[PDB]
Amino acid sequence: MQRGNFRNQRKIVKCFNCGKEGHTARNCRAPRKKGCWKCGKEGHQMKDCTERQAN
Ligand SMILES: [Zn+2]
Ligand SMILES: [Zn+2]
Repeated sequence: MQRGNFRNQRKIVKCFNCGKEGHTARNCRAPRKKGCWKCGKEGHQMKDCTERQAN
């Protein structure tokens, strides 16, 4: 109990994805990066997203 975490005045918060203040990328609503725009899955660009295999 009372593990603690953060506690300081004049906190500085700035997102790494969109660059705006008051939040972090975990809390952000900007489009998800580092993943395909055509299927939504991680680890590739959508030109490597060739026809999908059966099951
Ligand atoms: Zn953001
Ligand atoms: Zn894809």
